[PDB]
Amino acid sequence: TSRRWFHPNITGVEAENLLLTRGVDGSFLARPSKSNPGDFTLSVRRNGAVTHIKIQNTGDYYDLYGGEKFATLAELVQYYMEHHGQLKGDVIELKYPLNCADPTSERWFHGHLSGKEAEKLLTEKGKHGSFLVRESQSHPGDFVLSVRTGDDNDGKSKVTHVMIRCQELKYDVGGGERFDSLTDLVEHYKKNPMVETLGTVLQLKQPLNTTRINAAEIESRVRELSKKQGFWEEFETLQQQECKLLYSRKEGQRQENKNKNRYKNILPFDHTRVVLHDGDPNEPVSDYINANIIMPEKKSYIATQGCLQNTVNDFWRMVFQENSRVIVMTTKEVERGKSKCVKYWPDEYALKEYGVMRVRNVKESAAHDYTLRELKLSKVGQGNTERTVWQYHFRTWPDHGVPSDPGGVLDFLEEVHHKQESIMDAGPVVVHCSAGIGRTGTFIVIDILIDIIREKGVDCDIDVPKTIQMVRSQRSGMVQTEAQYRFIYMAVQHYIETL
Ligand SMILES: Nc1nccc(Sc2cnc(N3CCC4(CC3)Cc3ccccc3[C@H]4N)nn2)c1Cl
Repeated sequence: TSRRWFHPNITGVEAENLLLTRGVDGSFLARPSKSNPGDFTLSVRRNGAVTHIKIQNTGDYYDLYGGEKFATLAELVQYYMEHHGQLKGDVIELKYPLNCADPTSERWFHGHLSGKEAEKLLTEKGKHGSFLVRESQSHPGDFVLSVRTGDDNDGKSKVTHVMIRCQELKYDVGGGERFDSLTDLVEHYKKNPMVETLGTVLQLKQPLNTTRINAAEIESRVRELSKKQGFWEEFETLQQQECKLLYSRKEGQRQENKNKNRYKNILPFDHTRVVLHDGDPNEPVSDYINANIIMPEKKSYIATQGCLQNTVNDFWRMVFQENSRVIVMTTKEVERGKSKCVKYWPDEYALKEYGVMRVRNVKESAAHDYTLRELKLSKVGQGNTERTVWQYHFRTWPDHGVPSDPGGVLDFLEEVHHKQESIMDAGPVVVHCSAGIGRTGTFIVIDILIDIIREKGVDCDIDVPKTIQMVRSQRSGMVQTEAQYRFIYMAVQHYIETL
């Protein structure tokens, strides 16, 4: 429910002193790493001392040093808080989250925002119950809560401002309880709304949205985010909302399915996973594959992992069952000496049987950025089930970070979109990388946003963090890093500029 153990604006020394003076043995927090930008550090207190554990994310997963790989920091913390002797050669316990007081990553916090700008934003894009917290422009250290109430400009709605005083490190609205953080204050008055005289209830229903913008304003917004809502503040605000997406992944945790996962803790949500049917009645569990349906709001997607040698047959069962006609692979088979995906397709002009499924590689066409493989997929023993599956194998995604220019990705996705659109009643587009959350989520999110612009031009609303959060509700940790977050903005900006 909460993610208060993540401190966005703290240093290693500040983490140590915070755990030593305000924590106990078993207390812990997470924080960004300043020695390795883009990475993170888990700081845990033990025996009166603090240990720092490195968590690196190059774009595919959160790699805890000496631990396991996870899709989100919340799923990481959730894993070790219920599994006692996993984290370590001495064993380490995650017992008490040390809660952050910084309101930086809260959706309703907007920092240095004037009272007139707050009224303007709430006027133009706010609804009944839309609220925000801003710094007081007159009293430094104080804050203002601005809420919109009314019926959903004729005076039927209004904007009310509530002063938040900071008195001896505590916050209050002029009376009642005093809170140790703006988060506790906001949470309290969401549960117990303020009622002014004459009966108006100041309902804190939803934060003010400042990320949804018109498509033509993307270039301006990217310029604002590149130099106090920046890229980091917006991304980390979205990251805080990952704690609402801790849905069960019990099917992927079953004993019969552990070896079907490339990474044992990066698993599909039960409620969106692709369930395979008509499996072998002798195999006890034959319905599982590490893959999720991704629906926008239009095409749909299957986000999945790179095949293992023992999941190739299930991969083709999935492609056949879901009537998929296009596969997007955004990784080499080997990258930096590490195996990311086994070769699940035949050589050119060759024919292979993968279990009950038969695949012919009809022709390969090589572009600079990608290779296209025209495959015929059919069930063995049934010559009436054949259908063409077009595999688009993106080859030039860099080993480190994201592409410096999105033109290769955009031309790639444009070709994939038109191939899919030209096939009547085609199923979802299969997208995969290694773990199937990082590059895969980035490609899918860009494709979703570009499809909106392709049909609506510049006169359409797009909301990058809202789209990512909606996609993240269907597969764990879709879009992994801030570099990918920035790349999505730049690809959308580049696509608009070439309209
Ligand atoms: N469903 C859904 N829909 C839309 C968005 C989201 S996340 C999200 C992402 N970004 C934002 N803002 C608003 C809050 C700020 C970042 C910009 C603005 C600001 C200014 C100064 C200092 C810090 C901050 C951040 N606190 N809100 N929600 C989600 Cl989860």
